[PDB]
Amino acid sequence: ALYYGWNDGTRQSSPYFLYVSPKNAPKRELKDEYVVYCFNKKLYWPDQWESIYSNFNDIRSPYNDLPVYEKKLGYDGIFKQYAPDYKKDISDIASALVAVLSNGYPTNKSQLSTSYHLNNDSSRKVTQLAIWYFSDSLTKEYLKDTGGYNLNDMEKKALDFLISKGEDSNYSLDIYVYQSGGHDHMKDYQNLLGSTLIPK
Amino acid sequence: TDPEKVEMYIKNLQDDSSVVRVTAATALGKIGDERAVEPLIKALKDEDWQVRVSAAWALGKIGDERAVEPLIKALKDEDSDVRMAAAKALGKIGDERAVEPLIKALKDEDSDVRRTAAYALGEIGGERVRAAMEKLAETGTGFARKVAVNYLETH
Repeated sequence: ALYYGWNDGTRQSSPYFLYVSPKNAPKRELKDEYVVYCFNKKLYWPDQWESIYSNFNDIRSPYNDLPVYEKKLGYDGIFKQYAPDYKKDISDIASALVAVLSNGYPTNKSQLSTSYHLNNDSSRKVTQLAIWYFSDSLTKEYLKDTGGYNLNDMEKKALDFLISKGEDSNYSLDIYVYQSGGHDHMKDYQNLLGSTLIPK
Repeated sequence: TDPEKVEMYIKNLQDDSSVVRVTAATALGKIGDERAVEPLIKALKDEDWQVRVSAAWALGKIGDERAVEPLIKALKDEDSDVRMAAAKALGKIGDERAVEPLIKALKDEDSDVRRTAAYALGEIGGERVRAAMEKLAETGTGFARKVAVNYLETH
């Protein structure tokens, strides 16, 4: 199963908001099920799909060259394979990632909004940052203090929450393995992590 | 300012663990004591990119111009997160010595580094920035020229 990966063009700086669309029948659908995250901090972000093009066939060349991904069912070994910079003192990266996404955006958006006082944008940003704690060994100081994400205190608290859920850890997550394409960079795009809990 | 904490974190910049050095750089930036400037400049050359980012951030926070020449070098760091942190720090320090290196950084491969360099130039501002922008508008091309034309229309 092949997918396009794209950013929605709304973010002006990292992290960008990412979606996937089935390559078979691509639509610019912003539904929770299509929300994905950057699994590789150091690699390139998927190209934007501008909202001005509501239909894929309306995208003018060369910007319809979106990066193409293969969707795979995630498990610990393959999470570690495609994120070699993963947090090494975590034995089961899969359960940690599953914990983050179970408690993060969008699955847990209501509690994040109510109890941590975030809007969906903040919830999504904080979920991305927490994923990177595990996928890329990013330190709390880089995420909260020195990396330029400009977190407010509610975001910092929500991030701690997500990181604790991951550390303190059925369902799995999809992994989208970058295959080819992407006009912007034509290579070395991020692999993407699904945000939907997949029963198996 | 707690001189005891400053000494403790300065010592921690030599810790074998990169995570400890990150915390140390970050702590020293928050304290703001200029006694940390020479150790943080050394830390700009750390093997670990998160230490270099945090050292750059801390030096931006302290705002001591002793950091300007080493941060200019960090503008061409192999790592884009370090380049961004250096550009942002140079903007915060506000020394005009940084204008021409920041102008070159407008042609960085990473769009967020470019955006950060553009914002740092805006934060420095003044006539050297203005002059550099007109030169760009006339002889430059690409994103740098876009930044310049926008700058001149807004100033």
